[PDB]
Amino acid sequence: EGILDEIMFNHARIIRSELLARDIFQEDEENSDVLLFQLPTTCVSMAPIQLKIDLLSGQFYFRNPTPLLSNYASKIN
Amino acid sequence: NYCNALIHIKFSAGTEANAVSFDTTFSDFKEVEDFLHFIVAEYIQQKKV
Repeated sequence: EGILDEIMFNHARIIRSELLARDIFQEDEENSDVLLFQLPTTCVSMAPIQLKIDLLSGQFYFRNPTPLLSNYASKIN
Repeated sequence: NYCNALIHIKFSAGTEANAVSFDTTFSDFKEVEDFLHFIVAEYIQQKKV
C-alpha cells in the first residue's frame, strides 16, 4: 500500500511539474499538490482558481466548479 | 443539486405591474454583489432625476 501511494504521488508530482514547466499554472506556495489557474472573474478582477488532482483515479477537479467549470474540467479529464 | 447556490433576481421598475425591468440568474456571489451595486446605483440615479 505504501509503495502504491508513493507511485501515485510521484506520478501526480511528475504531471504537475510538467504543467509548471509549460508555465500554464502558477505555483501554489501553501499547497504543493494544488495548481493555481489565473482567470478574470470580472473586467478588472484577476483571481486564481485552485485545481486539485484526485489521488485515486487522477482527474483534475475544481474546489467550487460552476456548470461551465465542471464541463471544462470534464473536457480536461 | 443540493450543493450549488442559484440566485434568481427579478427587479420590477415602477412603470407597470407586469413590465419586469430585469429578470436574471446568477451562480457566482461576486456577480450577485456587482449587479446589486449596479441596481443600487441605477436606483440612486433614478432618484436623482
